[PDB]
Amino acid sequence: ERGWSGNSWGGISLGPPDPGPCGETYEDFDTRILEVRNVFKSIRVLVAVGNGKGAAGFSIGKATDRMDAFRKAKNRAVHHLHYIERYEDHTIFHDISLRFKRTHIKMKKQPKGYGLRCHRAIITICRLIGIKDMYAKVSGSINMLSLTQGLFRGLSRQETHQQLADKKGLHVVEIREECGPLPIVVASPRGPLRKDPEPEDEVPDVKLDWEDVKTAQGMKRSVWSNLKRAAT
Amino acid sequence: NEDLPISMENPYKEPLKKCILCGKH
Amino acid sequence: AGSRLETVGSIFSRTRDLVRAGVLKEKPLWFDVYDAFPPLREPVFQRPRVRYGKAKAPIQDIWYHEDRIRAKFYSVYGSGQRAFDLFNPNFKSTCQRFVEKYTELQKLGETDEEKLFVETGKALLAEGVILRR
Amino acid sequence: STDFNDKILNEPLKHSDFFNVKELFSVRSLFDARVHLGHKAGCRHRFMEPYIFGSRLDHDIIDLEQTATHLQLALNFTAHMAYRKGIILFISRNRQFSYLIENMARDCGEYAHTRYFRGGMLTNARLLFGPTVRLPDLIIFLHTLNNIFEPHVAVRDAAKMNIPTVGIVDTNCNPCLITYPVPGNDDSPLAVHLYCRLFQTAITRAKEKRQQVEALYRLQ
Amino acid sequence: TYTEDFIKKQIEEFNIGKRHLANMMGEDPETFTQEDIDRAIAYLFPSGLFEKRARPVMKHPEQIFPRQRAIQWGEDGRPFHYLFYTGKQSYYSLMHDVYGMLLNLEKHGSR
Amino acid sequence: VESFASMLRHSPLTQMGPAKDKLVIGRIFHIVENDLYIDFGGKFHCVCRRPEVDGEKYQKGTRVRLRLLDLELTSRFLGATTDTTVLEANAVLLGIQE
Amino acid sequence: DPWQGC
Ligand code: FES
Ligand SMILES: [Mg+2]
Ligand SMILES: [Mg+2]
Repeated sequence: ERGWSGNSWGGISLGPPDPGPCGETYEDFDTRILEVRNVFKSIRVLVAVGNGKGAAGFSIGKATDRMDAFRKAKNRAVHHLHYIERYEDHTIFHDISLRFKRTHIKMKKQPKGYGLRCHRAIITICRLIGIKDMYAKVSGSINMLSLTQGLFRGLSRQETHQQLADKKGLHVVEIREECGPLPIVVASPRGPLRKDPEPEDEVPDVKLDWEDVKTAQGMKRSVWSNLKRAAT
Repeated sequence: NEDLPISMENPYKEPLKKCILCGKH
Repeated sequence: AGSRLETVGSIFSRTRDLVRAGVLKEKPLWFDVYDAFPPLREPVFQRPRVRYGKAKAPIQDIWYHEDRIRAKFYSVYGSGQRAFDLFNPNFKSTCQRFVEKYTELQKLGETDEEKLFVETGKALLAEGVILRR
Repeated sequence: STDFNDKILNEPLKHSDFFNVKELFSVRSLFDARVHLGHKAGCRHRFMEPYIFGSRLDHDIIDLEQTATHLQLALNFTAHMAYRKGIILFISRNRQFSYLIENMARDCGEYAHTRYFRGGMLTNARLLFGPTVRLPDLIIFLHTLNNIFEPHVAVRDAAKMNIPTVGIVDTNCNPCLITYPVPGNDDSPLAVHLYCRLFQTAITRAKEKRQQVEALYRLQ
Repeated sequence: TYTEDFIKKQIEEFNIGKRHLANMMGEDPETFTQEDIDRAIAYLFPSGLFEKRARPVMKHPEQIFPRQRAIQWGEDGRPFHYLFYTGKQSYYSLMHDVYGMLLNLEKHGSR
Repeated sequence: VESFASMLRHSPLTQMGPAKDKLVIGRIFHIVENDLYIDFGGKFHCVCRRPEVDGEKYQKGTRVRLRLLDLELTSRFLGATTDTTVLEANAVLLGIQE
Repeated sequence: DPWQGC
């Protein structure tokens, strides 16, 4: 099978990581190449690994021979695993906007069946992590290493519903249109419940993104958005 | 509890020395 | 082995997440003890910062009322020719005796700084301590 | 083995103070040992400010009420780890106390490393010791700073290896990555001798308690 | 690399050979010594090679194989020496002893 | 039960006030040739030279009179965000405590 | 060096 293009290394699977000297096996982990570059000669590879259940990592390997670089990057990646929290094991807990160096990433939580409508590298990393429904927009400089670092930082720094409930000491109640006015309590604080309600902010002072509002009002006119694409 | 510290200006400060001609015309 | 990202979360969160995810077969020996008796703060890496502008440390200077009295003493009678013995937990300097007498007269008398000072000096001479101005 | 575990390893975790470490010290004892004396206000580290009672004539005073709670937690953890037969490694680069710390580690049947810390001892232990070496289950820093007033590399290395750490942190030290920091004076010999005494006593009592519990379980 | 089982078999082989050599030379096996082994091997396998090592030799296997590979921890994994994690337990233990003796004395041709 | 605040308030070191030009009693606890390490009850010891007069009397455990100058010697140098400490007190050795 | 040997 080919990668993102016929002649591109990106997206190609490297198989499971080798059994580590620690004595652990990593047969449930899958590896994907994110970048292969010539260093002037040697080879620098950026790879990502993940078991599809929230544990995922990335690493750089440098070597004269490409396969040695693959092995080094993979083995080092398996020992630097992030754990990524997933809402219902299919998506993220909330929208995440981040900037790593000059790269900007805007990620949006999406319902089931939405798919991975993201940068191709983000699609690969999300498949490794286990996220199945998400939207992502990358802006600024598209640098693969910065993209990976920012993605992992933002995904590792998300607040779960239980964490929010414990922080605020209040029930986190979910409202779904397909479920009518039924209130679904998704998280309750382990400690006592506050009896004072949250301030009913008449108008919140939130930082809105012009693209999202433009899309909402129908002023976005891109011929490239919402294009039919293969299942991801 | 009475033994907590209280807020005050540093009492162990020597008042600024007056020059030999201070107060003289 | 566990994750070597010492700047992401703490050892407890990393180990717990790897244990639930199935990466680690067994909990380390310390995990149960940590869970039963956690520290007051979760040991998360934080980068120290330099304060700028009007930001100031909240550390107060430790001052007492008697310090004022002490100042006057050390400014009038000077440092006592007797030596401090800080090893004795109940050491009483000449200044401390002066402070105690000052507070005693103040609680049994009026509040006039100079009058209290001179009366206290007179008394301490009465008990018989030398006080060279 | 389920009965063995439930009665030996899980039972101590159900009690607040199973080894009675609260009676090993008091605020009066810590005051007598000069544990409250810190460095100048200029050498202060930001993250140590919540533990500082105040500055007495530009000299930081450590709050011993907080030291009591932190030391209680640290001693309880150390006792529990000694009960489980975990490897305990003391670390200190203060040469004034190297001999004392090595003697104390030898006495309580634990390990010491008061010498130059070679790079990779923990993160590359497998090459430097062997493929089957067992790393410490707990590391106790009596001095967290090296002789350049920079953090001991072992703090970050043990954080990388997911090894819990206890640490005596003075006002100029960085307590962020120490699992169980104990604010206290790490310079005066009285304070360091007190710390060594307390940790030795806790480890010895925990080991004797473990042997007693196992003997009783075998008998009944 | 020499496994401990290999060395064990070498030891038992050497003991059997020792008793055999005592048999051949007519000496009492119980009192048969390493110097006797050397003399008997010199007699039975004469060799004038100038290299002393090159002659035939029958040594106890520990003399032959490098047996410096002593284990520093038990089955539980706990190291035996309290200075094990220094990596130079012998040298630092010796330094510790010397420093302790110097402390005691303070309280109180050849190369 | 006595709280830490009371202990600090009634501590002799607190009672002393400023440490400049205060007479204190120190105890010799270590000697290196002509160098005496003296503890006077502060955080740090002070390192003094053996006086040329009656220098034999200055032995370990000896009580000496000191005139304090600074409890801890620190200083900020150029391009530094934190003071550098020598981990030592400044004191002047006066003589033996009779 | 007062702690020579440590
Ligand atoms: S203070 Fe300047 S003349 Fe008086
Ligand atoms: Mg093609
Ligand atoms: Mg210090």
